[PDB]
Amino acid sequence: KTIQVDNTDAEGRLILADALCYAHTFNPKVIINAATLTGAMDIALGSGATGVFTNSSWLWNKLFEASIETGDRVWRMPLFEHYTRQVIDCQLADVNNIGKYRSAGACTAAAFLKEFVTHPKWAHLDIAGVMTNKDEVPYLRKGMAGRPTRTLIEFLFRFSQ
Amino acid sequence: TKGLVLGIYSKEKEEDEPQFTSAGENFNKLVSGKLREILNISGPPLKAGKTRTFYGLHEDFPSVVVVGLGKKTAGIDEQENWHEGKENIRAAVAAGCRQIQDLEIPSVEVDPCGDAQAAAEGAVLGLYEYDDLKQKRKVVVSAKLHGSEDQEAWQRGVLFASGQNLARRLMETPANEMTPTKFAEIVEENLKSASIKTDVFIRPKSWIEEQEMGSFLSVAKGSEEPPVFLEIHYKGSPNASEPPLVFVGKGITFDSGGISIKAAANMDLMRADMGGAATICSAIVSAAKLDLPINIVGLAPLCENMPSGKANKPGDVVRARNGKTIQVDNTDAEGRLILADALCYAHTFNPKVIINAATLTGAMDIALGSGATGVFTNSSWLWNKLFEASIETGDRVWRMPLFEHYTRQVIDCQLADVNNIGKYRSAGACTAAAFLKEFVTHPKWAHLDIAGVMTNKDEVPYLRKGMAGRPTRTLIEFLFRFSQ
Amino acid sequence: TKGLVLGIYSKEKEEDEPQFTSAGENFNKLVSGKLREILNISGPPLKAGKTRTFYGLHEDFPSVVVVGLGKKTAGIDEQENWHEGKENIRAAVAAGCRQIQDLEIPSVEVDPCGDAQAAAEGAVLGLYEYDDLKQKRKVVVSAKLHGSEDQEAWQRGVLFASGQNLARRLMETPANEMTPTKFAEIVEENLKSASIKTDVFIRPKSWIEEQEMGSFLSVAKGSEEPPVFLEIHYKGSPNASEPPLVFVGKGITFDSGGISIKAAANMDLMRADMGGAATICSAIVSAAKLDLPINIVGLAPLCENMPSGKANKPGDVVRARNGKTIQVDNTDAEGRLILADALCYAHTFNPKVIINAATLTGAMDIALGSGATGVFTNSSWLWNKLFEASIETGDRVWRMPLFEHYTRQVIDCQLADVNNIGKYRSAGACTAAAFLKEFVTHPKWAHLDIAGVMTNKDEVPYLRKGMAGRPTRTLIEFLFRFSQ
Ligand SMILES: CC(C)C[C@H](N)P(=O)(O)O
Ligand SMILES: CC(C)C[C@H](N)P(=O)(O)O
Ligand SMILES: CC(C)C[C@H](N)P(=O)(O)O
Ligand SMILES: [Zn+2]
Ligand SMILES: [Zn+2]
Ligand SMILES: [Zn+2]
Ligand SMILES: [Zn+2]
Ligand SMILES: [Zn+2]
Ligand SMILES: [Zn+2]
Ligand SMILES: [Zn+2]
Ligand SMILES: [Zn+2]
Repeated sequence: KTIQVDNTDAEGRLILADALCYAHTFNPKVIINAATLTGAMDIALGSGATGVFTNSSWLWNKLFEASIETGDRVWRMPLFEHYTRQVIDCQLADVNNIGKYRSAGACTAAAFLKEFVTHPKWAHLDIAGVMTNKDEVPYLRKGMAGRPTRTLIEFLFRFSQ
Repeated sequence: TKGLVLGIYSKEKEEDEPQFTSAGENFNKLVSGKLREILNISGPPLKAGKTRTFYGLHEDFPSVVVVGLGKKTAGIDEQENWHEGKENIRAAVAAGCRQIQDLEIPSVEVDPCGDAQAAAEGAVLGLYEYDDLKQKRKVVVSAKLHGSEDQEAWQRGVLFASGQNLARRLMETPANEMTPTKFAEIVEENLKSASIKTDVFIRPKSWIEEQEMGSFLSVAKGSEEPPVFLEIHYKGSPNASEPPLVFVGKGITFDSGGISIKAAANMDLMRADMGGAATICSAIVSAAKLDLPINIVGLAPLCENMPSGKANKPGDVVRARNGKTIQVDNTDAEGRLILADALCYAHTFNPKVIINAATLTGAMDIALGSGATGVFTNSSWLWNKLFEASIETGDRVWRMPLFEHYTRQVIDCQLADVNNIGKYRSAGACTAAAFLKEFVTHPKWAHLDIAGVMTNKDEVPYLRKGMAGRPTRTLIEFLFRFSQ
Repeated sequence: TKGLVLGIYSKEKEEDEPQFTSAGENFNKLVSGKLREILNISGPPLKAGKTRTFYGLHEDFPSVVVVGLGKKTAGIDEQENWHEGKENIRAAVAAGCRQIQDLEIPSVEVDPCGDAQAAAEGAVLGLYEYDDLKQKRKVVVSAKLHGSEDQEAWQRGVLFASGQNLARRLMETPANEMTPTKFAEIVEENLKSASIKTDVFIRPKSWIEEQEMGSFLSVAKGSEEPPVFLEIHYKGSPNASEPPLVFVGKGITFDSGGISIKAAANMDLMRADMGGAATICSAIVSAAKLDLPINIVGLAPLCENMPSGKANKPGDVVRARNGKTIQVDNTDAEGRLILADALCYAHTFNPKVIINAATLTGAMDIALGSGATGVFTNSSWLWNKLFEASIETGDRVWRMPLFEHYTRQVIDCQLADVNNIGKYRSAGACTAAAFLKEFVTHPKWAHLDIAGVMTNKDEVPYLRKGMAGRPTRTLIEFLFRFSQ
């Protein structure tokens, strides 16, 4: 697939396109990616929760249940064709790396990633809003947060049982 | 002359050719196979939402527009959270009616396409245009059901669509015409027309003052346009004492930002900052037309937000109806100021549910755009009812978080009990919702931030470019199901 | 499937019905009047630029698209400075061809509409689309003249339009593919395919250094992409010694602004900052194809403008080929820097005229937008020839002033002979032209600032959204007339 690089700063989705493609070669049970992808996600939910875009409600529920236990929360965001339409509308190539509008930046970014995924159980975690901590999470000093590492570990533990 | 809109589905694997609807096949037979013949000659098959026009097939229908309906059995799409078949019908019929109008034909008969309500919604929503102030206008088209079998369903669709179009008219009209007073008067005439079991109170400034609505008053004083507090009642329950459902809508007729003035680019769209009031009032009008067996109260504080020698000043502290003080750090975060007072007043009715709608934050647009209305609620039962209703209407809703995490950022206030803007710039829609919550104690409250669905370019196929009137039908559907 | 495009004029006061073209009435006669009957049944008359489709009228043409041509006797419009009849034809034919393509029909015959060249231009320019890098593409349409009477005129239109389309291709192609070297190679192959009486020299950086083109070199050094100086010769005159006409074009394959970096919004359009080179080179290729009896030389300095550890720094002083020093106050005013050296080199050919084209200033866009190319010239004779040619092609030009008033603002310089930006923002296109003039001593020089006509949205009806390739046809027409 060809990609029109209209904005060089929308680079995360460019490197993820190739990694997601390579992920399919392992014939995996699930594919879960995490990225400090968009400033839009921060404007959307801030540090309250990691945004999760997934084509599997079963997968959403497992991540959600794990977050309840860890306290490092997740919140579902939409994967709609409405957003896909705005990234495949492209002057020169198959897909554009930025949407035709500023609205729903995190959603159009997720739609871009989806054009590189055919797996039935895929989840994209936009962690841009939980990159840092000031005083929101009481038990983390000011600085980089490392979220939602514990939620991923809990998900893996439960899955293995 | 009269035009005709007919549907055809996408061909199924086992089928030899794409199948017309019952009405399409009947017409084909009426014209001795000429419709099928000409469609075949015209080339490639018609896909969902596409159209093709054939002339002179029958003396009574000089122009026949065939529209693609997609897969006949398309039902609820688990990935899109909507009934796909209904959405396909709405889009296809709208496209077909637009073609007939471009041909300057004044009357059109429409194929029910297996779902007359959806067909009517596509026709009535699709043809709508606010052109009262223009000298050059498109031909006025009168759309009617082709056949008579599904008339009740067709009429229901016309009703739902008309409710949304009233919201669109109110939102689109320029603010120098659509003042707080004018808005109230239009809602009044429509509600009384809908049912005699109604009461309308166009409350003046003196009443607003007696009610101690200091937060709402602070926003209104900057402008010379008189503010009003619109209160409407629909007494549909058999039991007069049955607790009502209360709806609240943000009614800023024009938002310039006040002293914390807005940038010039596209500020004209702020004439629709009263969209919250438009959608809830229109939903109530429609509920009354439907004669729903429930009691409902609508509340809409209305005023302009303008800069002047007596306008709100950053840092000013105002007192809400409940006695809680608010530090107005930014005069352009005025929606939450007027809603604080309306939400307090909503509790006096001892309601079953409280639902408010508002074009509250630009942050909501950045978050979800026009894909869905953001819903903040302390009740998962309420969320599910709104969600289920949205699947039927196609006018989607998506849940947003109501966490103390966000409350902490608005109660951290230098001078007062609560600050009208958060301590940080992140999660603007969430902190705005947290602010509203500080004025709510009810167990079943939902806040709808409709800022991202205020307008349509071409995302929703069946709405022309302009104010959208979303999500009026979802509110009407919620009310209908609630009453059953 | 085979399609047919036919034209119809607007009805005159004393006519009973609007008149078809000769081809339209011939087809109507062939089908015993069925074309007129169905057009009448379909409703309102077709106005200029509008279309309507009729199916199954004849076995050889399952799809017939009728297009409105406007007033039949529409000639030169003194208010618009163009031949209106030709513009109406280009628009109508393009619209008709787009409909044929939407129907996925691979071949179409086109009514010459009283002016085969204009008809061909509308079809070829209208159907063009740069889609080499996409998996999903529209059906390739093969447009040909309907009938056998106006073959030469039709092919002339195909040739003129093809020249413009080559320019559009070069402009639209992403900069990572369309490098200085690639541009030079593509122009080389097209010119050689056009005529054997051609010579091409893709001059390397070593030659640029020998030529002491310090101003051009200063812009190129910031990027890793090698720069080249394209020099092309078309030897069309019967007399080998006849002085040539010289064309010069700005070839910035990508303009990031350099150290004086551009803002992000829409910076992708800067892949077309080599439009001046594209248009002048394409005009020469077309002149060669037509075998015009004249000698022509084309010059195009090509390079990228990028930021790096070795790029031009604001305040740096560079020396042009003619010995003049230039103070580079803004690295993003790079077009005038590369043109200074190319214009100097142009004088070595003892030319009859010197014409340069460049996407030079945003100021030109603020001035005239896409309405017309701005022309600065020291020769009224030259202005008039360009103006007259534009009336015929419809791709308009508009004169801009070459006054000492502007020169004064660029020679007022702290460190050098001339500053690359004016002392004020006012008249940006005029001060830019004044800068170029300091490198020209020729009596017949014209500078075309094409920045405003770089792209098309919907302004020129017969060009789809994208890079425009303007004013290629106006340059070709100028050359044709000059040769006669
Ligand atoms: C603020 C931050 C999360 C932005 C991303 N790094 P982007 O520039 O790739 O969108
Ligand atoms: C863009 C729009 C939704 C902004 C709100 N009217 P505010 O200025 O009150 O946040
Ligand atoms: C908008 C465009 C025409 C600007 C020129 N490339 P400049 O940056 O060289 O002025
Ligand atoms: Zn980035
Ligand atoms: Zn990044
Ligand atoms: Zn309005
Ligand atoms: Zn505001
Ligand atoms: Zn507002
Ligand atoms: Zn290019
Ligand atoms: Zn530049
Ligand atoms: Zn440039």
